[PDB]
Amino acid sequence: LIYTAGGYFRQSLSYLEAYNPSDGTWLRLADLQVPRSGLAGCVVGGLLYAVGGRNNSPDGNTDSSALDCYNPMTNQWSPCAPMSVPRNRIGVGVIDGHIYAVGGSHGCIHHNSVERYEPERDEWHLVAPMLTRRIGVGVAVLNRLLYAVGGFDGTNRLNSAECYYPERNEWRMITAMNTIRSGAGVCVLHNCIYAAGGYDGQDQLNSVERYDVATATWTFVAPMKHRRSALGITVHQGRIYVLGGYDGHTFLDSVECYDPDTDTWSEVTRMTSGRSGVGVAVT
Amino acid sequence: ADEETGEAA
Repeated sequence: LIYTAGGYFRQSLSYLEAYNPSDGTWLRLADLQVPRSGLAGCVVGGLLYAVGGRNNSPDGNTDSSALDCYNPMTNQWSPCAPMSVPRNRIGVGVIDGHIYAVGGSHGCIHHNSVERYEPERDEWHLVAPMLTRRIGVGVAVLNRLLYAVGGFDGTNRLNSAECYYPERNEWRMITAMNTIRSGAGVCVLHNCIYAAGGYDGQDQLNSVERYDVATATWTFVAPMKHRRSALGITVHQGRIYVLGGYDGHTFLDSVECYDPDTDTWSEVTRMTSGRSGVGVAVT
Repeated sequence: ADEETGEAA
């Protein structure tokens, strides 16, 4: 099902709320040990991981270097080794088991650093950093390659995207998106990299566009109904779900669904409560 | 509130 961990509405949240569009409604599960927003969700071996973020509370604002797994049979969280640095507004992209932690911020410092960690040695090792410092970065994996998409460098919000070549441990700039997007929702559907919504420094976005690898072009697809940045995103059996986010005024509970074969974005259902900055994955 | 995430400073 579609799980969402963390988020923010007045303070960082511990929530965990699996959803099933074939079930129709939601389900509440084990709370995160430490509240988190600006985190990323990913599944490795059915094991739902929660990476980086921060706890923005009435008594603090602690950037999280933590990594935490939730076995969905046992319903219990478990602390795994911590990253080299805290990463608020992180991106992550699963790659043959090993988890990739991308960019993010710690205080004033916008990372270009990247580090990996797999469920075996439970260690973090720094790899080549990105060409760009990126927080609010969207991350995707296509043909066993890692794409970092959009984000914010401290001063400029980005339309650029860059690709990590593991066998060479270097980053290469690719064709930029048509739109500057920080805090967008980025995922692979079919074999295109999708990039939905985000913020360009003036306005939240409802536009969506997708990247075709063979032609290296970013085609503009159907836009969503409600502009949103800091949204969750995931693909559930060949369709796209965006959950929550911020539109400059409101913390959204709206969940829209994109149907590719018709190119239409419909609002299937909403969340139990509006929130931004969640981690989303599927297992 | 953060223009992008809405979170407080």
